[PDB]
Amino acid sequence: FVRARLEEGLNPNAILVPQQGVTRTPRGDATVLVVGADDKVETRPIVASQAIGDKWLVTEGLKAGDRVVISGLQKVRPGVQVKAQE
Amino acid sequence: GMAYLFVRLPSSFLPDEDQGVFMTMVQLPAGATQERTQKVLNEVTHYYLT
Repeated sequence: FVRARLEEGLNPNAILVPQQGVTRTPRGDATVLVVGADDKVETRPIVASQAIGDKWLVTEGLKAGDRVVISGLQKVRPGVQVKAQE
Repeated sequence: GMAYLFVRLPSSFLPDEDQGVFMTMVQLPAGATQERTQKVLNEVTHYYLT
């Protein structure tokens, strides 16, 4: 029985966070490190949606234009100032 | 004053020697794959090589 990829809902708007930048907290809770204009890292809890590609679709908690703080998990403890790179 | 310097004197284990080599350790964040780490190395390497 051949592999059948069957097209589906084709989500109109998907929050796709590189599964790099996706760090759950608390237990099983996606914590995105996206740093706002203050450039003081603030990890904003969310729930990554089903895993896809290398990234997480996340149904909630994040918005468009959010700069994901993805790497730098050492130089960034929460609240610290940060200079973005994308 | 003999007793004066004996105490002011910071003590060590042993003199460290430059041995012709050393090591640099690489740890990434959690859940991170080797490719991530790997890129770090050529960065590491490229520092050394260059």
